[PDB]
Amino acid sequence: KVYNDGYDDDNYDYIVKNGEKWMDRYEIDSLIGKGSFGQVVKAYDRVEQEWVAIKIIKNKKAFLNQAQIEVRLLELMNKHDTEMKYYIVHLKRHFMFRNHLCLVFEMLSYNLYDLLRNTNFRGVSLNLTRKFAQQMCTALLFLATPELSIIHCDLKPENILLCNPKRSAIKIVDFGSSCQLGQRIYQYIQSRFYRSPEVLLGMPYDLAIDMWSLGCILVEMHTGEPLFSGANEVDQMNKIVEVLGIPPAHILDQAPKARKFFEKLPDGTWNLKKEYKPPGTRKLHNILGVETGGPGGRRAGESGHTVADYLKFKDLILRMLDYDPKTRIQPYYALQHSFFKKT
Ligand SMILES: CN(C)c1nccc(-c2cnn3ncccc23)n1
Repeated sequence: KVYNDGYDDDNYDYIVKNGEKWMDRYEIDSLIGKGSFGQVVKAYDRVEQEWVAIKIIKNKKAFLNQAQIEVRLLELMNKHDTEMKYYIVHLKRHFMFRNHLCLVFEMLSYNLYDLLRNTNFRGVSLNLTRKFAQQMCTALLFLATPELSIIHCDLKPENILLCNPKRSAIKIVDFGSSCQLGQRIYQYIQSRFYRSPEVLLGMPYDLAIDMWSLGCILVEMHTGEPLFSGANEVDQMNKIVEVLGIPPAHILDQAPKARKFFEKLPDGTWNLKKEYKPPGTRKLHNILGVETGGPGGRRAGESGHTVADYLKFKDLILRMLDYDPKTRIQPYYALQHSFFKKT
């Protein structure tokens, strides 16, 4: 059985060969990442005399077209940040090779899920969480500039990569599921643990969905575990409610999917449909360990983890987890918050 004249496997992927030369330019070294889209290889660019990462898209029309959207968004973004100061991965060029679209990037290190694994799922320090938070908010401020207006739509630890294994600098990757404010098309978006209430409820959405995901990500980076680990959409909404209470009535009264999760009382108030902790009783104050030595008590007696530090982090996270997307904190104001260092 032969796929793509022998070049592909039965998964639509290119069969990588160590040392292969492409186009009198690139020498392929080895596989360094993989996912639903295809593969990422380390390769030497002999023209520019540098190592690069090549994202080799599957040879299949749905995967090709997803990547063509990504290329257009990257070309728009990189063009408005030629100094590469806004924390988005740099697309150098693209080409078609043996029926695969190939995207050439600067080469990065480990992703933030890999980093959590390296902590044995116990979390990184509050100081490193703060560095990651400040860079992510800067990236979201850039995506919100009007000529872009880009919603990433799939933020999670595995889509944030370190630049270098010994340093805190990061870049955001994977714009294949992204869209622009003026061209919103998708009803079903965001990976479940990081999915915003407005999406769960079938309501209109905007760039605020990415700020919701960021709040969830930052808690998990410090505790080691996902904040809201639902098995399905009903479980996901119930896990959100355990921490944050019943959503406001002004929201539920306008939500097409309200009755998937809630019921309206004669009061006019809303409650859950019929095992969970009562609404709002799983306090973020206790998940973080504000007054009890951090997650698991493991930060007791460590510098950089005072009660005061934890109260500032809690305040910022609760603003990122506002149920109302009109009042949820926006990137400009997140960057001004006293959790961040002045200079
Ligand atoms: C080391 N690696 C893995 C790497 N290095 C540079 C860039 C990328 C990269 C660019 N887009 N995507 N999308 C999805 C997953 C990875 C990437 N990966």
